[PDB]
Amino acid sequence: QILRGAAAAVVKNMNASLEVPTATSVRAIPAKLMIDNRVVINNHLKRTRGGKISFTHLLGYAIVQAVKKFPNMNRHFAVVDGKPTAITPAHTNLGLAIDLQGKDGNRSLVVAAIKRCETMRFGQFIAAYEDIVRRARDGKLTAEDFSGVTISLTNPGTLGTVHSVPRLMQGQGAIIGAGAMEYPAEFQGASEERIADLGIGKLITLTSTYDHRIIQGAESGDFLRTIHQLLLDDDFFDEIFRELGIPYEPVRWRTDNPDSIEDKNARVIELIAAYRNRGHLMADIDPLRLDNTRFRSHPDLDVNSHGLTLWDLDREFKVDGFAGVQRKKLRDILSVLRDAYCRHVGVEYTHILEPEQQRWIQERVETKHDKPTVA
Amino acid sequence: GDESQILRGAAAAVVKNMNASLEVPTATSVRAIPAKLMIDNRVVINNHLKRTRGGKISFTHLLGYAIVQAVKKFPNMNRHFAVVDGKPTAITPAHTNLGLAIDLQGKDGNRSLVVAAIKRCETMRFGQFIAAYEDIVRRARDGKLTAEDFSGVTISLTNPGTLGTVHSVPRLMQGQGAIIGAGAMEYPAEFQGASEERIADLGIGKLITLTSTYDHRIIQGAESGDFLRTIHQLLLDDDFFDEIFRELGIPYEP
Ligand SMILES: [Ca+2]
Repeated sequence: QILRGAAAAVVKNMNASLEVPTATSVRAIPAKLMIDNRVVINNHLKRTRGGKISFTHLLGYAIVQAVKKFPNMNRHFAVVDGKPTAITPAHTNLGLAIDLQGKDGNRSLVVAAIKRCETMRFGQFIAAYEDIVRRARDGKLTAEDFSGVTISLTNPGTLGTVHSVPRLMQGQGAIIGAGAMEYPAEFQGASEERIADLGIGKLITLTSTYDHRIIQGAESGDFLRTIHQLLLDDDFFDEIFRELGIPYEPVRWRTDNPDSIEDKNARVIELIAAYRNRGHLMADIDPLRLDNTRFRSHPDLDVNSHGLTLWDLDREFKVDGFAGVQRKKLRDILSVLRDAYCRHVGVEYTHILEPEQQRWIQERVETKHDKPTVA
Repeated sequence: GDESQILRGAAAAVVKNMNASLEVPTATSVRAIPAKLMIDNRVVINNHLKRTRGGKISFTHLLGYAIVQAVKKFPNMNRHFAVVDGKPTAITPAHTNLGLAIDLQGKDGNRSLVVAAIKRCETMRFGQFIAAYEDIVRRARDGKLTAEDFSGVTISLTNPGTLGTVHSVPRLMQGQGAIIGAGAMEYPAEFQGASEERIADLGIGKLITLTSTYDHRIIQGAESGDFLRTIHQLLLDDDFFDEIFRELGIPYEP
């Protein structure tokens, strides 16, 4: 029997949080949208100025914006002079489960709080998140950071745990348990080609244990619905792409096109030629970004218009000699065309009458060109 | 830190009730039931009722009725723990009064969530049950509920699945033996992206994640686990729908 010392502080907090009558609302959200959008976000950031967006960045941001819609989710129950008074904090401080691997292997799990989140845009939020991350990683966190957690987030889904029912400490209104973003247990045995061909996508089991003294089942149930609406919304990703300097149209949650691969093939062939004819019309060649509508005012380049969805992204199409390969996945086809035409080099080569000249430019444009040497 | 602490008045009653539920040791049994049967049967029920005499059956009508008939099979599900003169005595109520989560949208938008009770459910057929349900609904909607309606809830039912919340782990209040949390009747998250023509061609159906949080001082995991199994047997049974069609004046085979 070893007496607890530093961990005894954690033990007393579990006993203190026992007076809190909690309940838990659980909901599954299809994540196939933010997965396929992260694909573009981290590729575009890597090819321009660095930076990497993780799934928690999007998750925490949606939590913060949903807190604005539901005010009682930030508040926490308290008793002042024998009165049932509920504290309404000025700043919505998102607590994070940051596991600091110590000097002798001691995994010191801390709750760092990103403060003044309600007064932030996607850029300001991820800047304050990465400050709290860079400083926690190098042990430079002040004691003031740990004081002020009004609402928090945990990720038991890191270890593959589908969903959890967390225990809520005093001082908080609710704590969101983000589940395991993955394919369900039954599908784990089938081939990827089988799954994408039917239209089954990965999902996150988002839980929300809340204080039942102040927050009631309807408010917490609607709070999780609101987060679901954001994670599958179009304006949410429109705002995120604007803040990340991405001028291109983000992926939209579209339900599978029930057409055959033969029917879809001629659409994909035609879309390739459409990107070759007017790749320059939707490229980021204006350094001043004066006309922001040039990126969205083109249906001949919009994939959703050509009878295609994010589900068709992983399917093979008989693209006759596109990137040399006679067969290619849709997400590979749209990535070659993005980097070749819609990046910073608009190409008008289709209007030339000599054929070998078009063939020549096609090879020198539709290839993943090597990044120049540091010299 | 620039905060506003408001003293609770009417809501303070709700706060002190959440404290009383702290002494009730609760555990929750969760079970998913394919609802494709009651969905396709509701299709016929509301079409036949519309073409003959009016009336509309909602999914909660069928759900509450099955809860009431399952309570007859398991008696310990209606009972609630109590202490009389320092003795562990369990109350066995005479009438099984099903609690309803009725959200009354008030005068200034104030959604006053009440717990009305359909009484003497054990002595009822499908017709008598839905008549007593619609009386409690029509009167709650127009603020004509007596204080006598709220006193007597022996077993309650909540619907977090209204807002799309897959399943919930509710908090059980004192005076109730068990409270059932009806999940969201829908297709799972993964399938949400595929076409309807794809789904029906394979044979995948909608489902409801029915939860059951109970008082561990009297009810045990096996009884609550079997209670939910019994409800599932009913929601996919043939005689259950045969009885309902008889009570609704539908002569055709369900
Ligand atoms: Ca499943």
